[PDB]
Formats: sequence, structure tokens, C-alpha cells
Amino acid sequence: KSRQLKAAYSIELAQDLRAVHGMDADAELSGILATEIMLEINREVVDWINYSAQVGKSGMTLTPGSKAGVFDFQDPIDIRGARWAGESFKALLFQIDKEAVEIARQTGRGEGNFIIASRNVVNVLASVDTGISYAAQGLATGFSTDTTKSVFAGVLGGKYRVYIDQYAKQDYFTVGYKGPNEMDAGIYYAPYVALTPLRGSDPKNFQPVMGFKTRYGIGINPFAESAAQAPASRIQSGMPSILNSLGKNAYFRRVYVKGI
Amino acid sequence: AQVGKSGMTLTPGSKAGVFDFQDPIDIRGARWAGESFKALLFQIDKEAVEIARQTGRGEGNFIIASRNVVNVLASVDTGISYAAQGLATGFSTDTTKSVFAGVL
Amino acid sequence: VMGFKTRYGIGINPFAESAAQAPASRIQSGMPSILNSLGKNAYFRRVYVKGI
Amino acid sequence: ASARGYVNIKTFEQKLDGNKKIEGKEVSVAFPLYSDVHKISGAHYQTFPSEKAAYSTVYEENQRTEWIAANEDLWKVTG
Amino acid sequence: ASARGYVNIKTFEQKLDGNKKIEGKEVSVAFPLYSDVHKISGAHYQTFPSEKAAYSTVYEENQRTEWIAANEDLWKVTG
Amino acid sequence: ASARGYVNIKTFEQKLDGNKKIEGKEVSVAFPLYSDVHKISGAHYQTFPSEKAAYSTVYEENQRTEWIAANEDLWKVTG
Amino acid sequence: LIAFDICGVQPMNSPTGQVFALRAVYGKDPVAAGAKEAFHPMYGPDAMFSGQ
Amino acid sequence: AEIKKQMEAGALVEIAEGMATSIAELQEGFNGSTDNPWNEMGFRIDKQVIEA
Repeated sequence: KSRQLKAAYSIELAQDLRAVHGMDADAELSGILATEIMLEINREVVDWINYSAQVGKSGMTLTPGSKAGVFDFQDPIDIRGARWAGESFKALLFQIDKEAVEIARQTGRGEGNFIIASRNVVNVLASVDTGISYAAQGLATGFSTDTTKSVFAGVLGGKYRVYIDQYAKQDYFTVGYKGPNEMDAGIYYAPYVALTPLRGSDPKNFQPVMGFKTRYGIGINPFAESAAQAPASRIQSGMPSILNSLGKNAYFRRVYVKGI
Repeated sequence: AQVGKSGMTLTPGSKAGVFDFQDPIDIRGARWAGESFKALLFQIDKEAVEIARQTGRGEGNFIIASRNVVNVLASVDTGISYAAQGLATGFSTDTTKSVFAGVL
Repeated sequence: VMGFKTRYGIGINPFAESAAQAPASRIQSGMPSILNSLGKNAYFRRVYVKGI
Repeated sequence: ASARGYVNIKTFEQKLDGNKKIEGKEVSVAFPLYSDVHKISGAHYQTFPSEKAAYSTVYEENQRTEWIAANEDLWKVTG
Repeated sequence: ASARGYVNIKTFEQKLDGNKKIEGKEVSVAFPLYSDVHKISGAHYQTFPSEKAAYSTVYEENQRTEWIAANEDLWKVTG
Repeated sequence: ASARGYVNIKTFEQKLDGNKKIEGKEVSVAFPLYSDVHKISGAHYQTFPSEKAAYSTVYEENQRTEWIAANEDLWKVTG
Repeated sequence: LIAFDICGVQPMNSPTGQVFALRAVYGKDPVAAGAKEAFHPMYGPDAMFSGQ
Repeated sequence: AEIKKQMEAGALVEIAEGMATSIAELQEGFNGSTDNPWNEMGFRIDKQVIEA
């Protein structure tokens, strides 16, 4: 599947802009177009990871008296009777670790080894002692809590690569598994053509034009659902949809969080 | 300044813009100065994080605060540790020598 | 396909109207118009002739 | 709304003679109108800027001569 | 008048589909209004500046949203 | 259904001559049928893929010549 | 005093200064209602803009 | 003759003027504009013959 963007800018603007602000107008616009395309693409991948994720803290990962899908810091069951943040934040770590195990149970490839989460979740992780200790809390240390300098925040317990979803809609974390192979991720991004510039001008009025075009393709790992014994129709699309990835991808589990 | 401890930085049971040390939601259920003072540090970082979210330039770099807030910070172990409180140490608390009172 | 273009503008000398002590609105166009230059510019006077 | 702000003008009552006074007046003048023409000097007054007219009597930019007359009126003497 | 001049916009009739057309429209928009918001592009149109509205339908600066809607309406397709 | 999806074809109504027009039409053609034969090139058209026919008029794969007549028809000019 | 360690200064040697600002705007018309900004820190890209 | 008299009287007078820059930037349908072509020019090369 393709993507493309155009600039199509006027001459008089470039002339006046240079005269007054010193900007080129051509260079600025080509910069923007190429940049925008890559930003849009990266978001597409993240959205598919969450789209296809299973509901976490569900089924075999539930405490029977729980709310079925959300980790609530104000709920004494979810926080295991914990007090202050020093004992309570660790309860979230327990649910995270429990989710990672469930990912291994369903994928058969490995335990969740990365976390994509909201800024609030990461600040919670950064501000708590994640090792085994009575309790502890304080100013955030181990994980960047920013998004400005980097998306990658740090490694949780030396176990999970934590990234911040700078656009998290609510507040949540997704625990996911990624193997060493490009065939072991559940979600794939497979580029074919990228950022080929096209240039010209319309020979009636000579106004310059330009734009860029790409072609990628995405897909779902055979066995991503994992539970199914067999696919329908034998020869099937690997492109994600309602009938093949939504809420099914064994590589990911999304747990909502509340009470932070 | 915008109201902090609001929207993304608001705990659902909190009061929107105020951190009350006697309120179990704000202090995360804590009991003891050695625990509740640290809870304030947590909220401070949440505010710093949002500044980065909205400005796109960086996390908050400074705090302007009352004497009471500074004494709370001054008297608590600000690192990640089990629990601790005592006499104020590394921050100015007076306002006769200077306005600047160290770095949190 | 080919062609040429220019950009220039033609202005008016401040005080050319020589008929006001306070030009309306204090910031006004220096370009010629029906209202500010037609038959008014003190620097030029035109006379038609006949009978030569 | 002029959307250019207003100049808020206040004239303070003056005592001129036995049974003769200049009444105080409170008006707002569209900024560009004030900028174009005014006649306020030696008048026993105060002025200030605002986003919106501070007074109920406002001279919007599309007035010109009503405002000019209004300036002369700031000197009017009555009983 | 806006006293800032106007952007005069004219569209020309175009056929869109069977029994679907966009009729030409003639509007004049206070310059600062046009400048703040416009969505005219791709419309089969012409524009020009003027000191006074060139057209019978004029949108003054303080009309803001009447104009924005009026501009998007240049694309309305009717029988 | 074709079970291979459809090509959804829209021909935009256009004027050809004095009181002569090619009527706009929206049809769906079984993907393999469209691939087999089509005459939509230079036609003032737009197409897209779908899993099911997007339109009420559909040329199913087991039609061959009905679709061929239908293609010729998209070039037919009437009153 | 707190000096100015918490603010910018940009001192002036003339009255009334001005600052410009640039926004990358998508959706054909850069100046329009609904003219979403490309690099605003609070908003993601319209992933379905260049695509479907 | 009638036109010349009106010119003499100042009733109707000669004028020359360029295009607004915003019109020129849109010619020949740039950005969806319409019916706005550039004005154009060419040549004619003709001949005459002389017998002896």
C-alpha cells in the first residue's frame, strides 16, 4: 500500500520570503513533506500494535475479585493491600510481570520484553524501586519520563524495554514480545519504496511543484492469534482487520490503568 | 501557569489543582511524614513531565514555591528510598540570605 | 512554452496633493488612485492645445 | 467592534462662572478614529486604552465627523 | 466598510455529476477576515483586491464564522 | 459473489456536444471480469477495490459479454 | 530577589518589538479553520492523510 | 472625436496599470483558479514581388 504528499508552491512566495525572512520556501517544504510521511508511518505501526492487542488482566491473569481489564491503584485487591506509593507501585510491577508470563504462554516464543506505555505509567515505574525491597519511592531516576529528547525511556528491572507512547489516549500500558528475528514480532512493517522525490512545474504558468511517494505493506504473523487450530480459506490476507487481528494478537496484551 | 494536578496529572479521587497532605488519595494512602512527604515528590515529577508534553522543549527545570513546600522537601529523603524524614538539610529555608534554595 | 515577468509598482510623492494639512487616516496608500492622484498632483500641470 | 481597541476619554466637571459649568463626559473612541482626529488639550481630563469601549457612548470608526463634533462638545458650557 | 479593503472572490459554474452542479458565487470578504480564514482552492475561481466590496454579498471582519461557513459553501453541490 | 472482490467503477457525467451527454454511472464489476475486459481509459472516471460490490448494479464473473456491452455503454452519448 | 532565572529577557532598544512564528500546516490550505498543524507536541500525525 | 472631447474635458482619461500580484500568481488555473490565461504574442512574415 502507498503514501504520497505534495507541496505545490508559488514563485512569488519564494521571492518575497527570501527577500524578507531569508527562508528558501522550497527547501522548507520538501523537508516538511518527507518528515510528515515518516511520522505518519511510525504512528501506523504503533496503532496496529495496540489494535491487535488482547485485553490484558483478563482470563488467566485475573484476581477473581478484580474489575476484569483495568489495574486500579485505589482498589485494595489490585494493589494487594498495599500502602503509600512505596508499597503500592510495586503491585503494578507485579501485574506487568504476570502479563509478560501470559504472553509467553500464548506465543510460545518468549515473555513480553518491552512495554509501550503512557507517561503516567513510566513516571510510576521511574519513581519506584523495581528490585525486591521492602518498599521505596522518590524522585524519578532510572527511566526518562520525557518524549522530547527520546521515545525510549529505559529498561525496567533490566528486563523490559520501556518506551513512552507520547500520544496515549487514556492511560495504559501494553506488554509485548519481540524476538531477535524479523519474523517473530507479531506486527510487521515491510517497506518497498520510500521517499522518491518527484519534481516539475506547470508549463502554463511555470509554477513549481514537487512531492514524494512511497509503498510499504504491513502484516500479521501466521499464528499471531495463536489460539486458532487453523485459518479459514487456506490462502488468506495477512493484512490486519476485524476478522484476523483485532483483540487477537498473542504477542501483545493491553492493560488499562487507573488511580495513578 | 495552568492548573497542575489536573487532566492527565489528576488522580481520579483528587481535587484538581491542590495537593492535600491530609488527603489519603494525594498521599497515596501514606501515614508518616517519612512517607507522605515523598508523595509530594511524585506529584512534582508528574507536573514536570506535562510541561515537556505541552511545550515540546523539555521537562520543568525549576520550582517556585512557598517556604512550607521547601521545608517539606528539605526535610525528606528525595532519592528513591524506603522512607525518611528529619531536620532540614541541603536547601535554604531562610529568605534572608537568598531566594534560590538549592536544587531538588 | 516560455514567458517573462516583472514586479514593480508606481508611487506618489508625499505632499504631492498640496491640499491638506492632515491626510486622512494618517497611514494611507502611496499608490495612485482615482481619489488621491487623478487631477491632483502639484508637481505636474497639463494644458491641451488647439489650432497649431 | 473596531477590533483595534478604544481610547477611553473622561472629562471632569469644571467651574467657570456663577451658574456656568462644563459638564463631565465619559466617551469611548475607536482607536483609529482617535488617532486620525482629536482636540483634547487643556481640557481637565483623563484617558486610557482598552480592548472594548469602557463607556456606553462610543464613537465607532465609521463616524469621523460625529467624533470631531464630540471633541468640541467637551468644552460646552451650561447652567 | 472594513477600511482594510476586501478580497473579492468569484467562482464559475462547473458540472459535478448527473443533475449535480456548483453554481458560480460572488462574495467579498474583509481582507483581515479572508486572511485569517479561507478554504478556497481547487474551486474553479478568480480573486482580486479592492478598496470597497466588488460584490453584493459582503462578509465583514466581525462576522467571522458566517464567512467561514460561506466559504466552505462554495463547494455545495445542488440539482 | 465473485469472492475475489470487485472493482467499483464510477463514470462522471460529462457534456459531449450540443444537447449530447454521457450519463454518469456507478457499477461494480467482479474483479476477474474487470481484469478480463474493460474499456475505461480516457473515460472521466474513478475506481477503487472492495470485498463486496459497492453498487446496486453488479456484473458478476459469469457474465463476460454483459459487461462488455456495459463497457461500450459508458461511452454512449444521449440526449 | 529571584532575578530573572525563571524567564527570558529579550531587552529592547526601541519600543514595541515583534516576534514571528512558524507552523507546518497540512490539508491543502495553510490558512484555514481546521488547518491542523503537523508538528504540534500534543497531537499525532493524521496517519490516514497521505494514505487511505 | 467624441472620445477625444471627453478626454480633453477630463471626463474619461487615459490610464495604465499592472496586475495585482495575487492575480498574476494564479494565472492559467494555478491552484484551481479558472479562465485566467496569460496574454500572448507571435509574428506574421509576409512578402511582395517585383517583375521587370
